[PDB]
Amino acid sequence: VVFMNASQERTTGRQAQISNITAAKAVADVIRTCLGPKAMLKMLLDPMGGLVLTNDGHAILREIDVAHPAAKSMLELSRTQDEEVGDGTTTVIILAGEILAQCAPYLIEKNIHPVIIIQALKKALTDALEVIKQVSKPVDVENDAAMKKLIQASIGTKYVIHWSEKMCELALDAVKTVRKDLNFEIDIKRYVRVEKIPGGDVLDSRVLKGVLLNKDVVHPKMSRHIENPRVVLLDCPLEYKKGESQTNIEIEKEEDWNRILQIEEEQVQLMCEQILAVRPTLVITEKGVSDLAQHYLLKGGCSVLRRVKKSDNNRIARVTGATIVNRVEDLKESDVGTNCGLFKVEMIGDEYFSFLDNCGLQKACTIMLRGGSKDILNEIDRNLQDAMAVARNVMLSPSLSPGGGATEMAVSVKLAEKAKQLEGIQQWPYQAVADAMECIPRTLIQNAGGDPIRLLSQLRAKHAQGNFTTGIDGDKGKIVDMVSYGIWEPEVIKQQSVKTAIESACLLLRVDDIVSGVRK
Amino acid sequence: QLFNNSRSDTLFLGGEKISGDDIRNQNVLATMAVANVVKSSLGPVGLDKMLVDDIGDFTVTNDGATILSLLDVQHPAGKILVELAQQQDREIGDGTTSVVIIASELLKRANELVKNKIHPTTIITGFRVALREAIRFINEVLSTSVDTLGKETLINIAKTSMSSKIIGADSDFFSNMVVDALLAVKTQNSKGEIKYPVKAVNVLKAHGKSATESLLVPGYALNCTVASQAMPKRIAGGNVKIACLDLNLQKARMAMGVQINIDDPEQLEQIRKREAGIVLERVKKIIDAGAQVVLTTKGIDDLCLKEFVEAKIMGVRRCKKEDLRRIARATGATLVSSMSNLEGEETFESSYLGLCDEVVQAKFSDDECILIKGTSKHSSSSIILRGANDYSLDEMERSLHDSLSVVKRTLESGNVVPGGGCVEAALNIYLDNFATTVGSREQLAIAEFAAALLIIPKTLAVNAAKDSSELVAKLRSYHAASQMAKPEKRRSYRNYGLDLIRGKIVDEIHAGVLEPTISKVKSLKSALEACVAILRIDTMITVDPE
Amino acid sequence: EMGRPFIIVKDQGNKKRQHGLEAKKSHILAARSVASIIKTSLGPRGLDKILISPDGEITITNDGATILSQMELDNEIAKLLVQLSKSQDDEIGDGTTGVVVLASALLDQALELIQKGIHPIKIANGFDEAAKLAISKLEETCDDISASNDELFRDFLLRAAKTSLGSKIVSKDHDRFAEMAVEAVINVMDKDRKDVDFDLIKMQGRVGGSISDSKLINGVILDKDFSHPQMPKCVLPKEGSDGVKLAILTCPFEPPKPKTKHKLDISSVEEYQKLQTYEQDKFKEMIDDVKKAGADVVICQWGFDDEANHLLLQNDLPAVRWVGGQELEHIAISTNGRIVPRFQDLSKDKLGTCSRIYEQEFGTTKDRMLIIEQSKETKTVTCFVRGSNKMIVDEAERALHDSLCVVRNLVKDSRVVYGGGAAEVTMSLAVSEEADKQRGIDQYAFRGFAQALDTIPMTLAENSGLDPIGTLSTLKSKQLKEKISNIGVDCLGYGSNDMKELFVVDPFIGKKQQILLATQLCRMILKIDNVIISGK
Amino acid sequence: VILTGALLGAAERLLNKGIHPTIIADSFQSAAKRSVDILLEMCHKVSL
Amino acid sequence: AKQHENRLEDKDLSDLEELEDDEDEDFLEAYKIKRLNEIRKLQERSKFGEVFHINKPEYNKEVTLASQGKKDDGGVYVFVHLSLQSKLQSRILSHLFQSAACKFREIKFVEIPANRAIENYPESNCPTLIVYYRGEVIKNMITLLELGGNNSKMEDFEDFMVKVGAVAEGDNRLIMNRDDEESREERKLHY
Ligand SMILES: Nc1ncnc2c1ncn2[C@@H]1O[C@H](COP(=O)(O)OP(=O)(O)O)[C@@H](O)[C@H]1O
Ligand SMILES: Nc1ncnc2c1ncn2[C@@H]1O[C@H](COP(=O)(O)OP(=O)(O)O)[C@@H](O)[C@H]1O
Ligand SMILES: Nc1ncnc2c1ncn2[C@@H]1O[C@H](COP(=O)(O)OP(=O)(O)O)[C@@H](O)[C@H]1O
Ligand SMILES: [Mg+2]
Ligand SMILES: [Mg+2]
Ligand SMILES: [Mg+2]
Repeated sequence: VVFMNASQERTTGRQAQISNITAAKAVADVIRTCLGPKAMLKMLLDPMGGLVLTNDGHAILREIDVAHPAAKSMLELSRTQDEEVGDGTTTVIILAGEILAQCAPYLIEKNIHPVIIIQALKKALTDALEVIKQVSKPVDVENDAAMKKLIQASIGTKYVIHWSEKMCELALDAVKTVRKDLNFEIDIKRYVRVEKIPGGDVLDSRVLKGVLLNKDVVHPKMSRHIENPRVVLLDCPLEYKKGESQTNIEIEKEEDWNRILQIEEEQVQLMCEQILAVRPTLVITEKGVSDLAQHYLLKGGCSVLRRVKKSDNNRIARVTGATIVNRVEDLKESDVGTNCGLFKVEMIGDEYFSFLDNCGLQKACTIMLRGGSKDILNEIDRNLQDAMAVARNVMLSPSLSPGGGATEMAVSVKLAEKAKQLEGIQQWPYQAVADAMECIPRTLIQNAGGDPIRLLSQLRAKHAQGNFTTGIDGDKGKIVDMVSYGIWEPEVIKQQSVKTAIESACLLLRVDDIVSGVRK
Repeated sequence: QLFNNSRSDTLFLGGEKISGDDIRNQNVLATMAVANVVKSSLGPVGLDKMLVDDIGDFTVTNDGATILSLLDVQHPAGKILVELAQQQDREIGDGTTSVVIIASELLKRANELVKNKIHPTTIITGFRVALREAIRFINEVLSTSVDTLGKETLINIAKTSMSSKIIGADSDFFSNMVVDALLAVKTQNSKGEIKYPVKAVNVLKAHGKSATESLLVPGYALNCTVASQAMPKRIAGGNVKIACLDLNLQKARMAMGVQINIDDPEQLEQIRKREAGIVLERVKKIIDAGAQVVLTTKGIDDLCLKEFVEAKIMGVRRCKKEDLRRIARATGATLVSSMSNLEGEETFESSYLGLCDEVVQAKFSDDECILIKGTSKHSSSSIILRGANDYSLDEMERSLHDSLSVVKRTLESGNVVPGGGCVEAALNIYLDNFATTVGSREQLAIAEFAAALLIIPKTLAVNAAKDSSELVAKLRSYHAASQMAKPEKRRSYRNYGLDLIRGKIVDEIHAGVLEPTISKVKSLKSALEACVAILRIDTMITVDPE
Repeated sequence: EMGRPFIIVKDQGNKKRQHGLEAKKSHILAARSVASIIKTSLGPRGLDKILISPDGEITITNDGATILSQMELDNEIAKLLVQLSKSQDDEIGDGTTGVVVLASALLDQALELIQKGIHPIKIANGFDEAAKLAISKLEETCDDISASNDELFRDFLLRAAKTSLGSKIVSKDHDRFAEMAVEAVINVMDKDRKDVDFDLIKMQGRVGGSISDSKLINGVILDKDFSHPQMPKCVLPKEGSDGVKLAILTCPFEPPKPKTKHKLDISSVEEYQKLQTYEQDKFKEMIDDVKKAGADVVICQWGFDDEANHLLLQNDLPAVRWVGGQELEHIAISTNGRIVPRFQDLSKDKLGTCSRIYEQEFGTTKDRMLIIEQSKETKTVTCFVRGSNKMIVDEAERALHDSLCVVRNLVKDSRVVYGGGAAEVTMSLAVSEEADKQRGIDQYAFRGFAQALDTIPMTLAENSGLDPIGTLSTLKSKQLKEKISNIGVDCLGYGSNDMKELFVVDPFIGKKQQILLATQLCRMILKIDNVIISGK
Repeated sequence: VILTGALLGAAERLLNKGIHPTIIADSFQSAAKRSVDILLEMCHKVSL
Repeated sequence: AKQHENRLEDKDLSDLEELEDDEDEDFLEAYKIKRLNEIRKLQERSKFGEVFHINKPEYNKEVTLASQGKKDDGGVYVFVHLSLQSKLQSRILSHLFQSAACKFREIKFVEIPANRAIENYPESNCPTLIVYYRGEVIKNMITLLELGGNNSKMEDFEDFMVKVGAVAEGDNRLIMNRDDEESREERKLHY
């Protein structure tokens, strides 16, 4: 006579909120030192055994299973921030924790209702987007020299700041290739390929506009160096396709069995003759290839590569402009790809690699990263994802804002001036939003090794004079303006941070009871 | 309660036997045990809850419809309130939290009447005469839907359904969204009767900017991915034709139990060709019709994708049945299960194709959605909700889905009444004077029925963490003068309720909160029919499983 | 519950409860389970029952108290019936079996009235008014026997003695047990025929012999032999003397020593020889004291050593050892002697007097049991009951004990009533007559008690094998035809429902005690609503 | 189901009164057969 | 752990003085006051010390009732001896009562003839040793074949008193624990 198979007992009242807010503080503590240029690294032991060395916020949270359900709302914010932008994931977690940490002693102390706080955060969020729009400014998007320092901003936290001169050119040429004209920048990360090659040196690299395949030719007579290749994409297998009808043959005469295998040879003969109707030089197929079909293609020099993935065939199509056609009858000269060149197979003892290069504005490329271990290849690969993620927003919108705690301090100073001017019941939680933006500058200072009490005290008086571009240096900890150094980020990262931080606080502040035992 | 009773003393039953007022008390505690989780979720001051499935997965929910459905209760007296929450979600779509609290208090307040040796048959009769007297009073106190020169109604109706949600602060922005959505997806049936199909609009689980910047689509949005990446994503120009197919387009075998058998091996390749050719003849005539966009319920094989990529046709696989009826209804096309006609020949006519102005595929946080806008024959609408994660959007999805049902009822029935416990407090003053007229034992039943109705405005103040008796006493004072209004408007002291954000009694018409009267009607009958089901039980017979 | 452990009383899950109508059905059926045991036992045609104790010993009894006493029960309702039979057994000693079937008869008739919806207090008040009304009527109709002389008063004890012996085994030799039971009270009685002392007559059984060998002897039973059996077994008195001059002593034959621990120090050989002289002179002075006192038989409480055997044998003085203090209380009252503490206070006036002392074997090797007999009437009678089995002689003890208790009730003046089912039916028809004008709400309450009293005649009809309806119809019609109310159910088959003819008599105090304990317990059981019982 | 238990309660006390069960059984069949004839006189006919 | 407990537990009031120089005063004097109080309780309980030769009437007077003692459940063990001068083991057991009485003054030692003990007792079953405590019989012991018979010694009798709960195991008066001074002298030299 329990009346409930799912937590007949209840944890209600204020104790559930202590468990919620304290859990929201704990997820921020394990990544508090993961901000700024002097940030440390972390290691995670997954149960499968694949280790990873990460400092980005999204990779930390997704590989950590958490038993607390209220904490999991904080775990998913970096997932939301990752798929939306792909940069600034760590700031969303600590900012959401400071909002929840600062709003903690109001239900305990003041006994102010949560729904009044919900109204306070929306007006603060409305004013937060207003002052961020005032602090932001436009810049020229076509200046390649200007784009290098903006990509260098997010790279400065990561390990590859030492190769920032190479990484900016590596990412700037790649994002411009997939870019096209038509939200005015409809290019997508899915078209950009990044193949991880263990070994080599990271200094030696280049942006090759092509599709890097990880297999060898099927027959040894084929020439591995073609001057003017002609790409033709196919979905049909060169093998004999088995019918799904399960056809059985009643053989009575003696010549029927010999004629069937001759029709098998005649079908592959007629099928290969239609490939040579447009005389290609390079053929690609996503299915198997019989040994019978290899001989007939030697006379034409049609290099074949088999078991190619479905996504790689689409990437081959956009580079060379070839159309994917299943049947072999519909091959035309327009179907054959053109404007391709520099087909060469470099011999490496691990695996065989084949390059491609060009001479329907959609394009693609393959960034070949060289390193020392597979785990740091994932680090540099994730930095490439962060390298192009910061570049999309400056190309999408020309708007741009400073960073390094200066833009967050400008929100706190403007809110603090109007917080005393409001003079109402909602002004108490309205002040918590102004105090919540101080964690980021503080975090940066603390990691740098400075004394945050006096560095931030003069920073308050500095911003009171009427300037906004004054930040905090990460190495030595000056109050120097960021115009000299060049720390600048897009506006979309800070907009998504304050929006996701406010929207996450509204989700978690309106919880009073915790239950379990449902087993859906 | 105290101890367990004797197990089948000279009765010889395999299960348990219990009788008397003990099980009647257990039903009261059973209805109160399941109602306590619904107490804190009532009104705008209520807070949400989360249910953990012991697998890491959790879901945030405010309404008691799906909360009690997820809470697996084994006591059968509590199952009726579980089904009552599911019943009220189907017909009305709002007030699932209120019927559980009202039904529990009617049983709780009637528990005192049981030990007074008042029979339950007399108690429910006193409740039922109070019910039909309350329905007529609700039919008298209802107001018209004009109220001014302009409409000024549907924006206020959304605030009542949108209250007590995570996006209640953003209800000012979403109020214009829901009224513009349901006015676009209207239809015509029964020779002049207008209907509003709930769930016809597409609620997408998007992630990004915020709930405030949620863009209302002027048209339907299909949630599906493109087949191939080499296809054109954006199709401009007016009069874009929409083809809605459902037949099997991938290469399939012969009839369900036949066997292909042939003696001559010369025609073995020809039968293979025509099986590959007969499926392409269907794609050939669609290109002759010139359909820019084609949608299919079943899959799409690569043999068909080459023709769409060449002719620049947008082929989309993995559509669902319920969606394509709304695409054909909105774009003006007709659902095509197979290509045939009354004649023996097989062909395709251009009349089967729809029309729309623009079709664009958009991607936002790993969510590809085909935005179809500008339907010529009939309009459509979709709402792209944006938030933190999928589990937070489930509360927003239920918040929007309940909002459509409330705005559906105020248009189907223009009669409305104010919120804030106005009618719940007005019926008490009406029933107290009626309780004295009837005389005999039903006075206590009608009186305690009226006392149970006050729990709705009381719970608004208890959850607000404020003084409740002062607000109830002031609400009692104004409603007490309404019956003694002395007509000759100057009929004041009516249509008032609680204002929780400020803690005062003001006019609900000016505050901008209303609710349809039909929700009050069905909630009272369904709450009393559930109360009749629990009161009439005397003894339980629980048989153990074999 | 609200999830927390909702516990109030210690050991919550062990104990249970029971309320409503189901609590009552557990009570009435529990009484019917005990009533079926007693219903087939009551009356002269009853049957005994074997009660096996945990220690393996058995007792063949057909008395309700001894049955219920040795019965291991769990239900509390039967445990109150165990004490009700024990209550009737301790004070009156008659009707134990009745107070169970009669209380169950009130409970069985109360079950039908609970179905009608009568409150239990109105049921209990109805039996209280009906019980006093029946006692007030039966006190008027019974006749007094004090006007008759002593010769006829002895016959009234024989009427009740044969009534009490019968229905028990010991119903063969019952004509002699009636004379033996009456002869025991003729010796032990007050001159005013009032407040006789029952403690003077103790029960004593002997395993052996047959029932015919039992006889009357006025004396004490000791389970021991004389000291050093070389003397003759049967000692006789002198030629001219008042008696054997019995002597009793609570001092062992030894030198006088302090009661406190002592240390007699002998520091010289001359003092050591005086200790030898002191040792011998005390035994010499001791036997000279009892010699000059004229005692023949000596009774010692705390025994003595072997030195006094030869001194007592030469002077022709039998003696015993290890006589318990309870037996000396019985010896002094029987022989009318005073127990001297020591030899210095020894005088001829304190010695008792009895006829003769002798011992027999009763068989081969069992034990030598001492026998004493008086030559005249004394204030002590010890029944000498024999038996072929240990269960026979054990049942004969409690059977004869109830016989003396029934005669003890008749010692009280003006308490006689003719039983045999006549007392039940004569109290039943008047209660139904009162209900006809005292209807009220309690009209069915009087009818229940009227029908409950008649069950004991119907119980006698079942054991005798006669038709119950024809029996009660004839008795009820005969009581309405004639106001003579001494006709009852005769089951022993001598013909004649009349009864004074059949020499049967019950005590009046015993019969009114039946409905009192039955009604007083029924008032208690009907008050119970909640039944809380804990696990063992 | 209530009249059956009531007649069994009537037969409960009658078993103690030295009456055979078959005589008790036949008495109810004769009494029930007479009960039908009494109600046939009391019941009133109605129209179609 | 036991090394700290052996300083106080394994030393009497006479042996605790040896640790006056090594151990702390407050640590040592705190336990000496405890052991001194225990010694005072045994002196108050020493209401006996010689064989109580009783008569049969007194058998209740001094045995069963005495075993109740204070009835603080101040029980007292009462060893009764059904003596018989003819048997060999009886005079042996009588000597053990005299020796044990001088040592264990809190335990009451009682003796009585077997002929004056039980009505016609079997002489073959003599000597008999009964142990009363709070009115209840703790041990009804049979002739001394269990305790060696004719070769019974004082060490075997003291071991029996420990089994019935009359004397503690680690009592300094028992010969098993009361090591000779020459034994402890050799241990200190070879240490
Ligand atoms: N050398 C530096 N001096 C000042 N500020 C820095 C420096 N390096 C990084 N920052 C600040 O730290 C932030 C780190 O951003 P990033 O590492 O891309 O994501 P996250 O903020 O989630 O760690 C930047 O927004 C930038 O303003
Ligand atoms: N702004 C408001 N002011 C006063 N009362 C309100 C307000 N919004 C809702 N209510 C009250 O809350 C009650 C139930 O609200 P409802 O929207 O059904 O909650 P839920 O969406 O959780 O079911 C209504 O009866 C109404 O009177
Ligand atoms: N010889 C007899 N003749 C007629 N009736 C007898 C005889 N002996 C006993 N009775 C009746 O039997 C009834 C039950 O007596 P019984 O049960 O034997 O005594 P108790 O209840 O003391 O054991 C009494 O009411 C008594 O009148
Ligand atoms: Mg970053
Ligand atoms: Mg609602
Ligand atoms: Mg009798």
